[PDB]
Amino acid sequence: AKVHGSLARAGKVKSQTPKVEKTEKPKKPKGRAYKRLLYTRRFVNVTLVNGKRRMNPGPS
Amino acid sequence: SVGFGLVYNSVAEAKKFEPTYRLVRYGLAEKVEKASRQQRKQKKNRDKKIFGTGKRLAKKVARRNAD
Amino acid sequence: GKGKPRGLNSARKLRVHRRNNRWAENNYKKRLLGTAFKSSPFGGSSHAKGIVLEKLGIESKQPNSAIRKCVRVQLIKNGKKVTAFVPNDGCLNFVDENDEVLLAGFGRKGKAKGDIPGVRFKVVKVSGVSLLALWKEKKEKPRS
Amino acid sequence: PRAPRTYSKTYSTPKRPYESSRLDAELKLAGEFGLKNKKEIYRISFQLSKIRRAARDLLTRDEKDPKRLFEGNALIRRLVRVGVLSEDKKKLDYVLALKVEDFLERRLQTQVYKLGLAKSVHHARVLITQRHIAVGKQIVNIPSFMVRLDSEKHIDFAPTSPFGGARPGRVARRNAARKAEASGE
RNA sequence: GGAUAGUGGCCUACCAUGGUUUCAACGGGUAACGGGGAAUAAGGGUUCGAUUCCGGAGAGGGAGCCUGAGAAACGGCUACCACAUCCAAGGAAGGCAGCAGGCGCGCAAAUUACCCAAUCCUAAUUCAGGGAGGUAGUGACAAUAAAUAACGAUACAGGGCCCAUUCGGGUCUUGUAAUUGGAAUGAGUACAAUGUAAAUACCUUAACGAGGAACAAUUGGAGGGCAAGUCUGGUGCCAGCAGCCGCGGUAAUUCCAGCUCCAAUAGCGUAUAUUAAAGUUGUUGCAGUUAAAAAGCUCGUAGUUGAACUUUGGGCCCGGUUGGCCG
RNA sequence: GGACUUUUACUUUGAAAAAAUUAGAGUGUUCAAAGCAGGCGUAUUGCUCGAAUAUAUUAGCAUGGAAUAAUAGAAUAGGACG
Ligand SMILES: [Mg+2]
Ligand SMILES: [Mg+2]
Ligand SMILES: [Mg+2]
Ligand SMILES: [Mg+2]
Ligand SMILES: [Mg+2]
Ligand SMILES: [Mg+2]
Ligand SMILES: [Mg+2]
Ligand SMILES: [Mg+2]
Ligand SMILES: [Mg+2]
Ligand SMILES: [Mg+2]
Ligand SMILES: [Mg+2]
Ligand SMILES: [Mg+2]
Ligand SMILES: [Mg+2]
Ligand SMILES: [Mg+2]
Ligand SMILES: [Mg+2]
Ligand SMILES: [Mg+2]
Ligand SMILES: [Mg+2]
Ligand SMILES: [Mg+2]
Ligand SMILES: [Mg+2]
Ligand SMILES: [Mg+2]
Ligand SMILES: [Mg+2]
Ligand SMILES: [Mg+2]
Ligand SMILES: [Mg+2]
Ligand SMILES: [Mg+2]
Ligand SMILES: [Mg+2]
Ligand SMILES: [Mg+2]
Ligand SMILES: [Mg+2]
Ligand SMILES: [Mg+2]
Ligand SMILES: [Mg+2]
Ligand SMILES: [Mg+2]
Ligand SMILES: [Mg+2]
Ligand SMILES: [Mg+2]
Ligand SMILES: [Mg+2]
Ligand SMILES: [Mg+2]
Ligand SMILES: [Mg+2]
Ligand SMILES: [Mg+2]
Ligand SMILES: [Mg+2]
Repeated sequence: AKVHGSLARAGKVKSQTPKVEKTEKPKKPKGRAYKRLLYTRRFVNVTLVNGKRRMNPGPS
Repeated sequence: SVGFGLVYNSVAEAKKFEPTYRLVRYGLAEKVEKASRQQRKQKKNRDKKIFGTGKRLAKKVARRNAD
Repeated sequence: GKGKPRGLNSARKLRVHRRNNRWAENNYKKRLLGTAFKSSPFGGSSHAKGIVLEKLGIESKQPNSAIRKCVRVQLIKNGKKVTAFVPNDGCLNFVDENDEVLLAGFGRKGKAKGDIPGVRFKVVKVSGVSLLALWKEKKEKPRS
Repeated sequence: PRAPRTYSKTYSTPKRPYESSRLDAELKLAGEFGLKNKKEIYRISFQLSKIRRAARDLLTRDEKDPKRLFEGNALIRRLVRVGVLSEDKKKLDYVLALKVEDFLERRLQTQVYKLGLAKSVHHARVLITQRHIAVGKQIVNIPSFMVRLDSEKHIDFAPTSPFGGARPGRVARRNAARKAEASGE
């Protein structure tokens, strides 16, 4: 195959995606408290059983 | 606090059977300080190049100033 | 019994046959011929640092259709020339021929990776500053 | 030229990395007994697997064998002494059948909670580590301690460290430095 | 016979023609010091050991030798070869695979620091000396323990549940809450004592030291294998992804981001190797009609293998170790 | 002490046997990796448990066994006992 194809576009999309800066957000509990936060979220007060248990449903 | 102790039959008995750094910690021996370890070694090695007393070599090196 | 001598004193025949048939084992063959030392641009090592000659637009294989950004590298310990990939969109702006990159295996036991034809190596660092770091923003490329 | 300081690792790691059923049952243990790692569960399963292994290797021998009796009773008596093995099922065909929660049950994490004193598995965590409750006068800050079935009667708050009564402490005594400084002179 | 401390083709003289080998001699290779051991966990195996102990070999490469109980010594000498230094040009001097440190080489590895206090060693010796060794520095090699929060109050709301003719919220807490509440502790800092040869840290412990601006956890992934979105924006077979299968050519469940989510977590990715998965090296344990594989055929030496039969059967005695019904 | 003995393989037990490593006992390094400690008293002039056990496989040595599998013997009798 060809080897000397163009290089002008090196970085095209990364350099033209609009930068939407991150958003400041509540600090997450780093440690056992997170495993606890997973426990009560997953098993204690379970949110929905709409057929099955969705773990990241946006527009359901 | 769990430690270890010695009690000697006399104070003379201690100042000979005791480590010389413990008598420093107490006061029963003045810390006679000397030049650094790697200074004494260099002194020894410098000393090893002179066969004899040496001050006889100071006379012949006084002849150097003439020539 | 189909072949293998079941006799109680046939150990030599059984050892030697194994010895002989190990050679059909692809890995056993390379390990004893020292192929990594003989062949294989890297001297048998995990990485190898080299120097960039020219920047190549290797065109991907089918059914893909792209231009995969790569650099021809002349390994220091070897002088062997090797064309290696520069991953991660961008990153061909970091290399700048005559530079000193650190190559690494591509993770297919030789065997060029994907649609990239005949590229068995990828860049990990340039100018000693960690391609990944340059990509994000963590480090900056050195003076020259 | 020194005798090599020996070491060993205290945990194993599961082969299937994303077995969802296994992950479920793990979080439950971490959430019940207040752990922070899967390694805190991996460790116990590692310790438990070797214990079974000795038991397995011993059963294959003939009953009342010298090694089997000597080392078998030791294993039984040790597990009993820390309170993991029941008094009746005390002949090592049950130590083969031991499960993870039995070991988790003896951690100073849990006895400190089971016997009041924390009202929460996680309050137990923070109390233990923070120079609070002891065994004798011997303070202990390791949530995994294996309360040994007879040191169970000695899990009280520390002689230091309020909640056992020695002093308020810097955070509380600071308020006593603003109640007597703003109100008085 | 000579030589050695001594055996011996160790060497010499004389004589003889022997010595090894398909049960692989001889030769080649080794990215080869051997071993205790290391990694991988059904077993059988596979792979590795330069390197904490033991043995051997070496001191830039060869050879030679002095001293001596012991060296073919190298921090001893002599010579040559290769290095390489100083000079007044006449000459003289060096051997870090000791401890540090430097250059080179590379993917790849730390201080030109302190002490003989310990462990031991040497001497004429209780003392001196010891870069042996110990101390500290550098140090995410590997290994252990396991902080980044814990508990109330209250504001709607929900599920319990007694009643339900019908207002509902009442006291059992499930917790999501954009106001609150006093509690706790070392990370750090630091009198002091402790530690230490002297210091440093650790273990102790005055005075300080937590509310989101923090004392603010990361590293990968979120189509399948594979745990976690068919969300919004961007690009438009480009840029890039993608171990493997495959994504991207204008509504992208794979790219570039935001959001949210998963996994492991003071750790996590990648590369290379190796082991398991591999009964894809198969002794245990493979396959060979057609998928890879029975020599065209027969003889046949080495090798492996090889029918059945030769004191069986009956009798007496001694004393052991479990287990029973009993104590 | 004298006089002689067909050869072997296998299996049993045992001696000979470094430590660290491994497996493993005892012991609450605050836990644990470790370590080989330590535990008791009259804690004002000592009492005292330890520092196990196992594997150590080919060869060599020692011993019990005599199935399995080899070897040798008396045929031109140049046989066997006395
Ligand atoms: Mg000196
Ligand atoms: Mg072939
Ligand atoms: Mg080219
Ligand atoms: Mg001769
Ligand atoms: Mg001849
Ligand atoms: Mg052969
Ligand atoms: Mg070599
Ligand atoms: Mg080797
Ligand atoms: Mg294999
Ligand atoms: Mg070795
Ligand atoms: Mg080497
Ligand atoms: Mg030598
Ligand atoms: Mg050298
Ligand atoms: Mg020499
Ligand atoms: Mg030297
Ligand atoms: Mg020497
Ligand atoms: Mg050096
Ligand atoms: Mg390194
Ligand atoms: Mg030193
Ligand atoms: Mg932090
Ligand atoms: Mg804060
Ligand atoms: Mg992230
Ligand atoms: Mg995404
Ligand atoms: Mg899934
Ligand atoms: Mg394809
Ligand atoms: Mg659009
Ligand atoms: Mg769109
Ligand atoms: Mg989209
Ligand atoms: Mg991992
Ligand atoms: Mg078999
Ligand atoms: Mg097959
Ligand atoms: Mg065909
Ligand atoms: Mg065929
Ligand atoms: Mg045929
Ligand atoms: Mg033929
Ligand atoms: Mg037969
Ligand atoms: Mg034996």
